[PDB]
Amino acid sequence: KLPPLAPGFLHLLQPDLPIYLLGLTQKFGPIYRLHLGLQDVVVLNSKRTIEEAMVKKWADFAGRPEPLTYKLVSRNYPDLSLGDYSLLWKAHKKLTRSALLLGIRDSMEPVVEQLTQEFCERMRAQPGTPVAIEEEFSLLTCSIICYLTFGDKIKDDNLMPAYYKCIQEVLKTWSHWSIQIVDVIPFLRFFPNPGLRRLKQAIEKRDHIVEMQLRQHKESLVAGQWRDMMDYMLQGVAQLLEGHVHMAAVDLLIGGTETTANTLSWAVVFLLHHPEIQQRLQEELDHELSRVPYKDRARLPLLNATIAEVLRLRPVVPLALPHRTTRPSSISGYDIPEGTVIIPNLQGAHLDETVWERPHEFWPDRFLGKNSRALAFGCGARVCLGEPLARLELFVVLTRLLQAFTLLPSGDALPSLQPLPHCSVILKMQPFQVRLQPRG
Ligand code: HEM
Ligand SMILES: CC(=O)[C@H]1CC[C@H]2[C@@H]3CCC4=CC(=O)CC[C@]4(C)[C@H]3CC[C@]12C
Repeated sequence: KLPPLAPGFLHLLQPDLPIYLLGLTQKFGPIYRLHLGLQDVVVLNSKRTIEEAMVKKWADFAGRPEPLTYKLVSRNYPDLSLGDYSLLWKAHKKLTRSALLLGIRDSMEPVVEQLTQEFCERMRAQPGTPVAIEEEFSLLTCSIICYLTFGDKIKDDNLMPAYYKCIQEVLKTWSHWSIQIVDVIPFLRFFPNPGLRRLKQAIEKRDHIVEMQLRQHKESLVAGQWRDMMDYMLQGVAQLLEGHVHMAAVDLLIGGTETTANTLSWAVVFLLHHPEIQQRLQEELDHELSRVPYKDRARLPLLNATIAEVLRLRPVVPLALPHRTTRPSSISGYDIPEGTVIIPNLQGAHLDETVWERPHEFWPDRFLGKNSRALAFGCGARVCLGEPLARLELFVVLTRLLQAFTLLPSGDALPSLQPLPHCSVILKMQPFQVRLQPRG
């Protein structure tokens, strides 16, 4: 007995897809089948069902599907984030996980704190002027992941301009409806598509960039020493090959910029709507205090509760990434065949009233480590690779923003909390501007 099948196609065209999927749980329960595109796919809409699949049945769902764009972005192969579950993939992830956790065990804090301070200095240029803060956070987060992957040469040969441009374009093209439409309806591959040709030209570099940096790290590399994440990964390689390192850097770079930047932007808009919270956060910092290190963190309980709420209420990767069943299994008492694609609806799951009371409301006080955790980063074998670095950025950036600045609306009106309807992969807010006034 398979999970119940909701009628229709293509439910993709629904305005707020994760919220549309949540609405279907009323009639069909937390777990059901439906036609996303032309394909039959099962969707999970509660923490209990997601954790049963990903945490309890670890290996059973761990896999990835392989539609055309997965192949197109890694022709030379082989990707981590889109790679299927295998023994070699596990070794792949283990290694890059070690580069983030041990390779930059030190550095990770100082590099983050140095670049956010440059960001704050850059914001002091023209106080009380309308700022495109989306683009500013994007430059900050991209800089951070670049410096940690590639090292000193980035602003030294002054490479952030070109690297930012490239990284932005790669994700911009891939996540567009053209390109993504070939994945859901395979036969449109033979159709003419401006988008695919734009994507191929955007893969050449990123590949030129990552390869140039790969070879530059290989010369000047000292065995036993590591200045960045690439130095680390190169020395754990040569069945894991340098091609694994290449794609691992790509996954770090693209996975690490727009995700943390949009989460930061979400926190901003939420803060703007709740001057009650911003003030309470300004009062908390001024009592600990000249930076408040990540080591402390617990000394600011409402800030961690606020961060957790933004992650809970606006998870930047709302439908995670698609999972593929590796062997015949079950979720919630229903038979789940091998090869079946699974969508963990993370945004919908966080909106469960049974787990979180008054669920559509922004309420940091709810987390004052108080009961029941969200999963903006997912869970199980496919957990976000960059979570530890992500949570550090959110702490350091917002902690250094709230002291030294007061967030004010750009216009006389408030910027909408409503995320734009046709989102692919990343949950983006409507383009807004902010006013930063010194002393907060
Ligand atoms: C707060 C910001 C972030 C959020 C909410 C987030 C969320 C996620 C989610 C939901 C997944 C997929 C989980 C699944 O498939 O079940 C994921 C995967 C991934 N994220 Fe993130 N992420 C963030 C920041 C980052 C950063 C900073 C990096 C790298 C420096 C990164 C790199 C990755 C990679 C490489 C994967 C794929 C891992 C795999 O397939 O096993 N992310 N992220
Ligand atoms: C979680 C997330 O949004 C990130 C993490 C890894 C990222 C992917 C890494 C591999 C990749 C390479 C490309 O050239 C196109 C975009 C993609 C397909 C990336 C899109 C965004 C992803 C899916």
